[PDB]
Amino acid sequence: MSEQYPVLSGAEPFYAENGPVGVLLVHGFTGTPHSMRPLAEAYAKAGYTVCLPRLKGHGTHYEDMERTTFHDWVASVEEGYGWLKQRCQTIFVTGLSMGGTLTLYLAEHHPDICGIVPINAAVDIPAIAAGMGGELPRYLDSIGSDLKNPDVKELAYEKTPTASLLQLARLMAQTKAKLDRIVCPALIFVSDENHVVPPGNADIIFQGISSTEKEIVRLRNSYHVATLDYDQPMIIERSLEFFAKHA
Ligand SMILES: CCCCCCCCCCCC(=O)OC[C@H](O)CO
Repeated sequence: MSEQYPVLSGAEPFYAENGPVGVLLVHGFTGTPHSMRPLAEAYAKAGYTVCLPRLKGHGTHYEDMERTTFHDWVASVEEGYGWLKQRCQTIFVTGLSMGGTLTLYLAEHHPDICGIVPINAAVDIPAIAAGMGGELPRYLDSIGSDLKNPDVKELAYEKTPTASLLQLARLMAQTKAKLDRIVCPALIFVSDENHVVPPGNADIIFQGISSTEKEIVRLRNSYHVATLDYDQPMIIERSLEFFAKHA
């Protein structure tokens, strides 16, 4: 399958060829590279080779998204991973929300990942589970992003295909079940206040992985879309320190 709608302005992937250490940045469910771009540029400015891919069916139209499965999103991250492998001796992976879910997934299936930085990664959202409750419409209306800062507009679909929620749940289930395969260092960000993903998820992740070096930083001035919120500078700074520590 291939997207039927054109890529939208602002949703372009971002690539930067610099040093031998690479960072893969993964955006979230219904989102676009916009949400991860400031992190990618800061890392690029710091001298890192950077890959920020666009997930299949994202940044085009939600009908494209509707036609995808989580295998497609996984494939989009792998292409980015593969792109960095051609260029880098050392690879870190970071991601927001489902990007974090994809970050964990990637660490579960590659042995050569140097470290991961999941940010509000999703592994258990019981509400999504609803068994499947009653019959939901085909598309759920988005009512805006979970952000503390009101003057940020995040680039994301205005509707969510309910068919994709099932895809999300499965990605989460398989990622959660195989957490013990992650052995690389982990820097885990979690928002104290989060209206999307239960913040007890960070703990499931912290406990589930086999990593010998793992930490949690609780963000106290951000909601769910933390990468664009007030704690962005800390996320960027603390991440850079992680990369240098483990290079
Ligand atoms: C009946 C279902 C209600 C709950 C809907 C679940 C939505 C969770 C989406 C996961 C988040 C995502 O991966 O990225 C977050 C995105 O940037 C939000 O703007």
